Amino acid sequence: GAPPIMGSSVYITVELAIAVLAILGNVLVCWAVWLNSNLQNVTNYFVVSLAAADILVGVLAIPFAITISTGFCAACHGCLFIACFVLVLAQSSIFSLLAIAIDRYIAIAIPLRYNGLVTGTRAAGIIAICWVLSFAIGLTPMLGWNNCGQPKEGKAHSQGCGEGQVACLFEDVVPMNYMVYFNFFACVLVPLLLMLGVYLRIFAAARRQLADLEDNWETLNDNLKVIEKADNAAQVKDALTKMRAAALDAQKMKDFRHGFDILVGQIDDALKLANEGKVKEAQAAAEQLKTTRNAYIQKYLERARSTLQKEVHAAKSAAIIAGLFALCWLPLHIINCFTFFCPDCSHAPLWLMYLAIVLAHTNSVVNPFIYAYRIREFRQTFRKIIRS
Ligand SMILES: Nc1nc(NCCN2CCN(c3ccc(F)cc3F)CC2)nc2nc(-c3ccco3)nn12
Ligand SMILES: CC(C)CCC[C@@H](C)[C@H]1CC[C@H]2[C@@H]3CC=C4C[C@@H](O)CC[C@]4(C)[C@H]3CC[C@]12C
Ligand SMILES: CC(C)CCC[C@@H](C)[C@H]1CC[C@H]2[C@@H]3CC=C4C[C@@H](O)CC[C@]4(C)[C@H]3CC[C@]12C
Ligand SMILES: CC(C)CCC[C@@H](C)[C@H]1CC[C@H]2[C@@H]3CC=C4C[C@@H](O)CC[C@]4(C)[C@H]3CC[C@]12C
Ligand SMILES: CCCCCCCC/C=C/CCCCCCCC(=O)OC[C@@H](O)CO
Ligand SMILES: CCCCCCCC/C=C/CCCCCCCC(=O)OC[C@@H](O)CO
Ligand SMILES: CCCCCCCC/C=C\CCCCCCCC(=O)O
Ligand SMILES: CCCCCCCC/C=C\CCCCCCCC(=O)O
Ligand code: NA
Repeated sequence: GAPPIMGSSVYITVELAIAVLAILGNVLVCWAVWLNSNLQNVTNYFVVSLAAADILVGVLAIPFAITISTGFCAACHGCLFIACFVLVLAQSSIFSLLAIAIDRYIAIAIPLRYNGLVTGTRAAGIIAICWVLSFAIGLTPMLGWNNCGQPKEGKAHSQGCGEGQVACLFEDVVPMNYMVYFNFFACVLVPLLLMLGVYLRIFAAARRQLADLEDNWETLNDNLKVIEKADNAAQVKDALTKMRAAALDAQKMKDFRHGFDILVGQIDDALKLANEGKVKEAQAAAEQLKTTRNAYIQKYLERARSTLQKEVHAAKSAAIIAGLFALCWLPLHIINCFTFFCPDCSHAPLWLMYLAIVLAHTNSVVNPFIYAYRIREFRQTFRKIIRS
């Protein structure tokens, strides 16, 4: 049995290295949002709240985790706070991640009413409520769902603990049925699955909207061919009626409106000639639509396609952050499931427990890198902060 301080020295050194990187990276995130007005939006307010929780992981949760790894003597309820505060920060991160996904769904599914529905004041109230709810969820053991009524007295005496004290160890004071049923299943797994469903809806909405743009573009070009090779006025009228409904459907900003004003008006001009039985004159009037399509309509199609592809890319970046949260925290949750559900299984070894703990803490480091690599506005703001 090698001296415990040796293995503890590696674990403590790694934890402190994680804490430093978690503080610097996420302070840089908050500093960037504070300085750049282009980064000041509802989505990034939840990013800041997420960054604040990761800052608290380095300032508080990691020192708390180092403290509880020693098994020091402590009053059991004070031990619970040290043990459970990281659950407040993890829960707050989950609420921020869910809000970011929901915010991205509103912007892509109903962009016309997004700005009136999603405001900065309403976001601040949501952030405040989610932090209060995270304290209630994470500190639920302090409300009575704990093992403080059944302390390990033999372990407390062997450590020389005083009266009313226990050896402060995570699995000794925090019930595993809380950790699995309440914290993992209800408060972590279910919101994460809701996040996945929201992201599936986002990408499905983006894919559908892109296909609709290409469908209206095809409908515009197909019916033009129908008009050119029509032999009676009724055929020209049929295609023009479908184009007019498609043109108004694509219309659902001044150069935008003018280009569609010309398009619909030119369709109405040809429709009037078609109803008069003037086939040759209607087809020639419909040929003018090609000038409007090249000069105006195609530019709107490409810009609309460009805006949607940026929303997909922004939603992928946010989904990567949620996926990395799941990847970093799931091993610790899964180990707790083995400890709880399989008492006949040998406990996961010590080195694996602290590997899972370190990995969960590493998640507080990774988000600043995802923003820097995937969001130009952050990366450029990061550069200006560092240079100056
Ligand atoms: N489960 C857990 N533990 C800790 N810290 C204590 C580590 N010791 C756990 C006991 N063990 C052990 C016991 C008997 C053995 F035969 C072998 C062992 F190796 C030593 C090591 N911290 C945590 N945090 C979260 C957590 C936070 C969010 C989700 O889960 N679970 N968790
Ligand atoms: C706002 C920030 C800076 C304040 C940080 C306060 C932290 C460090 C304080 C608040 C409550 C404190 C705990 C309260 C009770 C106990 C029980 C005692 O037997 C050992 C210490 C222990 C476990 C304390 C450790 C430190 C502690 C967690
Ligand atoms: C989310 C992704 C990374 C999957 C994570 C898989 C990890 C967490 C899984 C894969 C294999 C698992 C181990 C397989 C077998 C045992 C032996 C048992 O006596 C205690 C648990 C223990 C030690 C498991 C702990 C959790 C474990 C390490
Ligand atoms: C987010 C994704 C990974 C879904 C989460 C799946 C979790 C809940 C699953 C994956 C593997 C599962 C474990 C696999 C094997 C065992 C051993 C058995 O003796 C008791 C149940 C137990 C311990 C399972 C509990 C639940 C478990 C941890
Ligand atoms: C032991 C005690 C430790 C203290 C833990 C306290 C945890 C609470 C921390 C909360 C940080 C939240 C920061 C989140 C800040 C988000 C920015 C914002 O909301 O502004 C948007 C509006 O201004 C626009 O109108
Ligand atoms: C935009 C800014 C956001 C501001 C965030 C607001 C700060 C949230 C603070 C919440 C405190 C509520 C705590 C309520 C949660 C219950 C747990 C508890 O209080 O246990 C402590 C005692 O049992 C000890 O004996
Ligand atoms: C920027 C502020 C961040 C706070 C830095 C604090 C760093 C201290 C790190 C670890 C504290 C470990 C506490 C040791 C527990 C005592 C061990 C024992 O009593 O047996
Ligand atoms: C851990 C148990 C969770 C607690 C369940 C219920 C606690 C709070 C419930 C809902 C808070 C709703 C927020 C509404 C605040 C008012 C909004 C407004 O002023 O417009
Ligand atoms: Na986090």
